[PDB]
Amino acid sequence: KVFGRCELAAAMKRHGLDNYRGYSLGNWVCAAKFESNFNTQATNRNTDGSTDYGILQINSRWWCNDGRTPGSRNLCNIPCSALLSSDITASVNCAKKIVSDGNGMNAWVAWRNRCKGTDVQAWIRGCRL
Repeated sequence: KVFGRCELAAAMKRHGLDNYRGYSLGNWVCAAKFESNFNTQATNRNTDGSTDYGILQINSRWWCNDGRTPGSRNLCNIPCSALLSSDITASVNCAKKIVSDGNGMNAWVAWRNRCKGTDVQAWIRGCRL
């Protein structure tokens, strides 16, 4: 599923992502845009053999199990496949965890590079919430 901007914003809000760890909804929606372009089935193979999955491009090195990442861990206790679901509950559950690891949303490079500092409110502008 490809989410519409305001559609994800709402789904995210429903799921407790609005201002979690102090990150307004705008940040989260912005993170998703560049990471995945709102597409839930997005994957990307990194140079280190791990793979990013889902709307928030969550990595297999640490956070989910895909059975082909030598020496990895399954912090969020899920198969990576769950992160590609149209229902974003697991993408959120694990993101709530990733963001609590110590460095905030900086764990999402695309966030650090393309969202951090910018008028992130623009991504929730004129949505019903």
